[PDB]
Amino acid sequence: MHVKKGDKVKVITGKDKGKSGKVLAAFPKKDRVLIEGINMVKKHTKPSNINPQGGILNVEAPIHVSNVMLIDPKTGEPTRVGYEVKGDKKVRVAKKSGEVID
RNA sequence: GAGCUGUACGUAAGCGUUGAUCCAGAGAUUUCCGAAUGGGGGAACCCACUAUCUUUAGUCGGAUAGUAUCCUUACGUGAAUACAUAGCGUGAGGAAGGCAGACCCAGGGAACUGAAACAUCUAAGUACCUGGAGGAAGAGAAAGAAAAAUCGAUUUCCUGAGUAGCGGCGAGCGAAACGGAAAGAGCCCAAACCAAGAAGCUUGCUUCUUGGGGUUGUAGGACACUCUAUACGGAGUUACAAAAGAAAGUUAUAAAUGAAGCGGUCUGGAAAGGCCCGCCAAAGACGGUAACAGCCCGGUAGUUGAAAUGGCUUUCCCUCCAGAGUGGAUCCUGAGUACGACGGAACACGUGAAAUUCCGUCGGAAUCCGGGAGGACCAUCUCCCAAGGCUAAAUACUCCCUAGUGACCGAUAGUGAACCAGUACCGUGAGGGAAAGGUGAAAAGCACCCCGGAAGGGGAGUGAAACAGUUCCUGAAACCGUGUGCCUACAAGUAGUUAGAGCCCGUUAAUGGGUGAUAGCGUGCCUUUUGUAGAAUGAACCGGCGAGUUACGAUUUGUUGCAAGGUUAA
RNA sequence: GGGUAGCGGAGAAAUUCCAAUCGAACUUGGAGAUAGCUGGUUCUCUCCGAAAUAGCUUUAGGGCUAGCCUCGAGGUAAAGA
RNA sequence: AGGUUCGUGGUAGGAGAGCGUUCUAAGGGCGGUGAAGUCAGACCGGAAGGACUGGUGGAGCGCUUAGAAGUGAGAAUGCCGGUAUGAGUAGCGAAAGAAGGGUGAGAAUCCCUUCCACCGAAUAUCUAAGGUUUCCUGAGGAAGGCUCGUCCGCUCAGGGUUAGUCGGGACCUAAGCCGAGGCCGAUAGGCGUAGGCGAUGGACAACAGGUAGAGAUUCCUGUACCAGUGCUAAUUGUUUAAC
RNA sequence: UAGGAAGAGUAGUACUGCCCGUACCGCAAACCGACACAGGUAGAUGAGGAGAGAAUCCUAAGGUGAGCGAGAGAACUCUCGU
RNA sequence: ACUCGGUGAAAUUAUAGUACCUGUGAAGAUGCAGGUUACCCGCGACAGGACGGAAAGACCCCGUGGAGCUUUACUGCAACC
Ligand SMILES: [Mg+2]
Ligand SMILES: [Mg+2]
Ligand SMILES: [Mg+2]
Ligand SMILES: [Mg+2]
Ligand SMILES: [Mg+2]
Ligand SMILES: [Mg+2]
Ligand SMILES: [Mg+2]
Ligand SMILES: [Mg+2]
Ligand SMILES: [Mg+2]
Ligand SMILES: [Mg+2]
Ligand SMILES: [Mg+2]
Ligand SMILES: [Mg+2]
Ligand SMILES: [Mg+2]
Ligand SMILES: [Mg+2]
Ligand SMILES: [Mg+2]
Ligand SMILES: [Mg+2]
Ligand SMILES: [Mg+2]
Ligand SMILES: [Mg+2]
Ligand SMILES: [Mg+2]
Ligand SMILES: [Mg+2]
Ligand SMILES: [Mg+2]
Ligand SMILES: [Mg+2]
Ligand SMILES: [Mg+2]
Ligand SMILES: [Mg+2]
Ligand SMILES: [Mg+2]
Ligand SMILES: [Mg+2]
Ligand SMILES: [Mg+2]
Ligand SMILES: [Mg+2]
Ligand SMILES: [Mg+2]
Ligand SMILES: [Mg+2]
Ligand SMILES: [Mg+2]
Ligand SMILES: [Mg+2]
Ligand SMILES: [Mg+2]
Ligand SMILES: [Mg+2]
Ligand SMILES: [Mg+2]
Ligand SMILES: [Mg+2]
Ligand SMILES: [Mg+2]
Ligand SMILES: [Mg+2]
Ligand SMILES: [Mg+2]
Ligand SMILES: [Mg+2]
Ligand SMILES: [Mg+2]
Ligand SMILES: [Mg+2]
Ligand SMILES: [Mg+2]
Ligand SMILES: [Mg+2]
Ligand SMILES: [Mg+2]
Ligand SMILES: [Mg+2]
Ligand SMILES: [Mg+2]
Ligand SMILES: [Mg+2]
Ligand SMILES: [Mg+2]
Ligand SMILES: [Mg+2]
Ligand SMILES: [Mg+2]
Ligand SMILES: [Mg+2]
Ligand SMILES: [Mg+2]
Ligand SMILES: [Mg+2]
Ligand SMILES: [Mg+2]
Ligand SMILES: [Mg+2]
Ligand SMILES: [Mg+2]
Ligand SMILES: [Mg+2]
Ligand SMILES: [Mg+2]
Ligand SMILES: [Mg+2]
Ligand SMILES: [Mg+2]
Ligand SMILES: [Mg+2]
Ligand SMILES: [Mg+2]
Ligand SMILES: [Mg+2]
Ligand SMILES: [Mg+2]
Ligand SMILES: [Mg+2]
Ligand SMILES: [Mg+2]
Ligand SMILES: [Mg+2]
Ligand SMILES: [Mg+2]
Ligand SMILES: [Mg+2]
Ligand SMILES: [Mg+2]
Ligand SMILES: [Mg+2]
Ligand SMILES: [Mg+2]
Ligand SMILES: [Mg+2]
Ligand SMILES: [Mg+2]
Ligand SMILES: [Mg+2]
Ligand SMILES: [Mg+2]
Ligand SMILES: [Mg+2]
Ligand SMILES: [Mg+2]
Ligand SMILES: [Mg+2]
Ligand SMILES: [Mg+2]
Ligand SMILES: [Mg+2]
Ligand SMILES: [Mg+2]
Ligand SMILES: [Mg+2]
Ligand SMILES: [Mg+2]
Ligand SMILES: [Mg+2]
Ligand SMILES: [Mg+2]
Ligand SMILES: [Mg+2]
Ligand SMILES: [Mg+2]
Ligand SMILES: [Mg+2]
Repeated sequence: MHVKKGDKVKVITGKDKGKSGKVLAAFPKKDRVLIEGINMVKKHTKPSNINPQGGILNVEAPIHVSNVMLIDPKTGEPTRVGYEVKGDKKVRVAKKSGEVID
């Protein structure tokens, strides 16, 4: 996908529009991403070996990758991304600031 | 280029930037059955022999290779029977089986039906069975079509034309040439003769093989002489002879890059929608994203990319090559053949005045001073040269792969099959053959409390919605219930309609709505009938599905264009 | 455990049996056989409106021509009642 | 456009004008401030039909002018699905049960005890065929069981079948079947010799006990037999030739 | 007997002996009959009294009480007795 | 069979508030006419009617329907001479 695990994310649409977060996991097969502090759900969980006490656990849920834009590490605004092969590696390039995100 | 160990959750254990999972090309491995092939067999099983090796103290056990049948061929052995043949053995090559329910060539070959009966005829050389194929097959370079003049190998399409004809002259069947197009390409033998060899001895001869020569109708060739030519030139694996090897280019099979809004605000669970502003465009295809996106994502136009393998096209290499003329002694030019009789079949043509082609059986020519055809046949003329073979393209079809399209279907439709479908199920078997799609944007799939053994509920919670709670979008009718306003236990009812009190309501507001004591009138619907309430037929009820269409011809009416003209087909 | 298969087989003979099927088995195909016969054929209104007869017919509950209906167009030395 | 006159029952049937459904094209629109569909109303048109308002629903659909049709159902002993009536009706598939304890949420129906009854050339015990896990143990009670069920040939999870001698093959053949060469025949194939398959028959070596969840001539304990092999110890034979 | 043949038997010891079936039902609720169906299904064994007997009646070993019940005791129908 | 507890079908069915007599009518009426009877809802019984249910009458006729059989019907074919 265009967004990797460990990246910084600005949420572009949805109920959490305007918020920012970090990628905790990526699901390219189904095209979803898990982002910290974003799209919290409440699960009614019975007591089990995992989660010994159970209850109403408040955790995170995936959102679609199209509702996401990368944050420039310096300019700090959502940018579309380009790809430039610099040296022996192809790196991602911010298309507003014209600089290398990686 | 960052996650991964499928559907498929989960647990467990692990692996990946020292670059995994994944995608494409090329390799290796590939149990048993099945043509099944060492022998057998009731499918996926059973039992071996011969060589070489291995284990054990030795039987017992293990590994590898070979071992079917027929055809062709080489060698060897070898009977009645003397030579020899048959037979037997070994080796080397080849075949066998399947299918794409299509297309085409051949062998065999119906009936129902139509003729308003039926036998000739039709259906129909169709269905079907069997055998051969090929990517196409078949046909194909005139013993042709023709007719005051010519054409010049096949095939397919348009016309000719529902014409000429055939026909219990009934029902019906039904051409071809000329003319216009698509596509186009021509060639090898046999025989006269030459050279060599071999067998018989046909005993100095014929007859067998090999090589050269040569293939045609104005007749051509052999044969005689002239001219040139042995690679100067020409041709080629699609016929014309056949097998290889290189290089360049292109294409197919993975991919890379790729412009422009997080614009403000309203509603909302969520904006891609409304209103107000911008921008890109060789890119406003398509799909996704919480509602309808050129500017969010995958992408799109444009421009690039191939280690490996395949295809195609050029060039090289390689390979193979006599062709003109003038003569007319002698020689050659496809024999049990062409034809004829008899019996059949194919020709549009049913025996007919029946040409032309093929099959079975009998008879049976000429050979250049020769032979065939021109729809009986003769004469004249004209055209042609059989009884040997090969040949691309234009034509037919689609099990497949790639890219797309539709005034095609939308879950009783469209394939039988949108779902683990030729499945479940039925049948001894061949065979027949279903039903069955939809939670939500996201499992956030209801912690906890209460009644109950559970199932199932009532709260609480999630969500925009739970009257979306794991047959879950919507949720009609039949059918089953609970509650209630008006009527009903002296009445004879196709159940309504017209008149009409009383009681109860209050509308799309108008000479309004529900129910109805009592009074008049009144024998369902359909089909089929001279005539049906009919004791004639059909329907338990509700829902879905369910019957004059299309192609090509004819005729008539309307409309439009042109008009003694109108109009093109392929 | 085996053999005989439908233009066939078996029959101490009854048209008897050949997988609950037999004056000619079952299955698939020709095949949507053919049916001058019975049943069915789906929205509305406006104008007109029959026949159940003659002739021939392997004809008689079928057909064909005429007679009777409907739509359109014509011509008069007006022909109809 | 307006008059005048004459008309306006209708089956088979002829002629005309229209309504509604799906799709296409152009124009012009509606719609999360709620589309289609569905429900209910006392509205409009000459008919087929068409609006308006409210509930449910939760994403698409009208209008105009043309065009094209899988074009409109009440009947076919029509096809498929759903649901009634008969009706709490017929039936519940040959037979002897009773009580006391137990288990359990729950007992005529499950377990135990006692008494009674039935079969007994069988309704007892083996074993071929056929079936194919139905067998044992632990859990279970939605559906199946013509009632009930705590039970089960039912559901779930784990188990369970031991052979030199038993039955079959590695042994034999009958009927019948296949069949190298061969004979016959439009094709396909039919018949048949050598050879080979094929038991329902012939030949062939093991008995008695024990085994408390499920196997027994198979496992175990005692005592055997059949066929072979090596190793020891004696005997004997060698090409007028042991065997 | 034709043939093959220098090894052979004897006694004792110890070792070797493959593949397939094997559960369970089997006059039956497990097989053939669409069913937990009054039908059908080869063979071996099959006790006592009385008896010719495998007839008949009552019993042994062994196996069963049959997958809807209780209570009333009308017509009528069925199977029985006088 | 009947009453009680458990379980629980089917053929059939245009909608039904479903009397009798004499008549009428497609000529034999629960439903039409004129009269005569008759409070509402069931349970156990019996079969006169609903031309009761079941099976598109096997008899009879018709169709230019079919099939099996016969012969000195017609036309053929095998086989044999
Ligand atoms: Mg392997
Ligand atoms: Mg085989
Ligand atoms: Mg074999
Ligand atoms: Mg085996
Ligand atoms: Mg060995
Ligand atoms: Mg030889
Ligand atoms: Mg000799
Ligand atoms: Mg082949
Ligand atoms: Mg082929
Ligand atoms: Mg014929
Ligand atoms: Mg013909
Ligand atoms: Mg013909
Ligand atoms: Mg074939
Ligand atoms: Mg090929
Ligand atoms: Mg071609
Ligand atoms: Mg060819
Ligand atoms: Mg030519
Ligand atoms: Mg020629
Ligand atoms: Mg020429
Ligand atoms: Mg063409
Ligand atoms: Mg030559
Ligand atoms: Mg010459
Ligand atoms: Mg914004
Ligand atoms: Mg909001
Ligand atoms: Mg917007
Ligand atoms: Mg585009
Ligand atoms: Mg789009
Ligand atoms: Mg944008
Ligand atoms: Mg000659
Ligand atoms: Mg002639
Ligand atoms: Mg002739
Ligand atoms: Mg001619
Ligand atoms: Mg000629
Ligand atoms: Mg050829
Ligand atoms: Mg639906
Ligand atoms: Mg869903
Ligand atoms: Mg969804
Ligand atoms: Mg409780
Ligand atoms: Mg609960
Ligand atoms: Mg709802
Ligand atoms: Mg809903
Ligand atoms: Mg409802
Ligand atoms: Mg309803
Ligand atoms: Mg009431
Ligand atoms: Mg009175
Ligand atoms: Mg009133
Ligand atoms: Mg009153
Ligand atoms: Mg009649
Ligand atoms: Mg109905
Ligand atoms: Mg027959
Ligand atoms: Mg008899
Ligand atoms: Mg009979
Ligand atoms: Mg009209
Ligand atoms: Mg409508
Ligand atoms: Mg529009
Ligand atoms: Mg509606
Ligand atoms: Mg409605
Ligand atoms: Mg309504
Ligand atoms: Mg709603
Ligand atoms: Mg049209
Ligand atoms: Mg249509
Ligand atoms: Mg339709
Ligand atoms: Mg109707
Ligand atoms: Mg029908
Ligand atoms: Mg029906
Ligand atoms: Mg249904
Ligand atoms: Mg039905
Ligand atoms: Mg019912
Ligand atoms: Mg008791
Ligand atoms: Mg089972
Ligand atoms: Mg049950
Ligand atoms: Mg019951
Ligand atoms: Mg219990
Ligand atoms: Mg069990
Ligand atoms: Mg044995
Ligand atoms: Mg053997
Ligand atoms: Mg023995
Ligand atoms: Mg020994
Ligand atoms: Mg073995
Ligand atoms: Mg074994
Ligand atoms: Mg037993
Ligand atoms: Mg006696
Ligand atoms: Mg007795
Ligand atoms: Mg006893
Ligand atoms: Mg009761
Ligand atoms: Mg009862
Ligand atoms: Mg009366
Ligand atoms: Mg009553
Ligand atoms: Mg007639
Ligand atoms: Mg008959």
